Amino acid sequence: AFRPISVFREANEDESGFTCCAFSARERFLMLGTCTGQLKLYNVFSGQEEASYNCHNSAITHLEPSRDGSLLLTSATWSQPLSALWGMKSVFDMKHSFTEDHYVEFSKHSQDRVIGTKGDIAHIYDIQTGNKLLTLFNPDLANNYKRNCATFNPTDDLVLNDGVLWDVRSAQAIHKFDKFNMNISGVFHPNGLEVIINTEIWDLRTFHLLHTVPALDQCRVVFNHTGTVMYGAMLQAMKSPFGSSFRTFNATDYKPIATIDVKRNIFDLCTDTKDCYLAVIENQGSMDALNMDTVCRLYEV
Ligand SMILES: NC(=O)C[C@H](NC(=O)c1c[nH]c(/C=C/C(=O)N2CCCCC2)c1-c1ccc(Cl)cc1F)c1ccc(F)c(Cl)c1
Repeated sequence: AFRPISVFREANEDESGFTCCAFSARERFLMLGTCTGQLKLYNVFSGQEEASYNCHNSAITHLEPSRDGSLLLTSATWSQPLSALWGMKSVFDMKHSFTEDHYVEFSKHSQDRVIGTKGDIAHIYDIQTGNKLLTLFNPDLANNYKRNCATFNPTDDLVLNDGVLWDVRSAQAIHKFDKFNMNISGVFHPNGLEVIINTEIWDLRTFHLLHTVPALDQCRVVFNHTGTVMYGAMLQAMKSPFGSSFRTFNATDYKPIATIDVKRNIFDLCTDTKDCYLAVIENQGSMDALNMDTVCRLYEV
């Protein structure tokens, strides 16, 4: 069971505007983005605010801390710039911005690059210089996914963009995965062997279809750090990205574990580095509430 541990809202706000979250390198502290563009650090057990930083002029949609704790990526809705990289050393400071990309991720093995997405286009940037190294787009192989997000594989050699597998070194598209849906572009399994594109699981060696998993339709997915569990939540067609439910799956065989309906719209979820806890941002009140008034709920896995 997910055992509820704590709940909290954004402090000194009439309406709570938490939108996204990620655990910090510090045990007990969660980073939360807000609908007015702030980044907050909270004690996840006591629900107390520790620090606040001004990041964007619009809602933070997504964020991602580097493992070493030194760097943070943020993305926003209708700001310019849409994404940015922040230093979390002495002074919280913007290192680089990514004017055109509405979503960004770090490289996975060595976190020296950022991959950004604009529509069906991937951009790869050097963290040090901020320089754009590669643009990845092939008009001949595009799938035109509506909710595309470009991503590196575990060893940083490959990129999946718009259902197309790219070799990063040669900057060549090596395979296009056929389109089976309008929206979801897919991710790499942390095992480095499989690609998960909506309901289709592809073998990365053969490009053969390994499994079909209907429950993953229209889902964003995230794995726990140890790569044993996969969380999925179905996108909706300051509105929540997701519905009221998320599902877990065994990462080794894609078998369903649990379906969790929180009966409230979900904005985000994340696990801690040790995969003990799950933090979920949920809107209070009722399904599809108009009022933006989110809480963070912490569960023990
Ligand atoms: N942090 C993570 O990576 C976890 C991940 N979060 C997001 O994917 C996410 C989390 N948030 C968003 C946007 C938020 C957004 O667009 N808005 C609209 C304006 C008001 C704020 C929310 C997204 C998101 C939506 C679409 C796209 Cl294609 C890209 C995305 F990143 C997740 C994985 C599995 C899950 F079960 C859950 Cl509940 C969450």
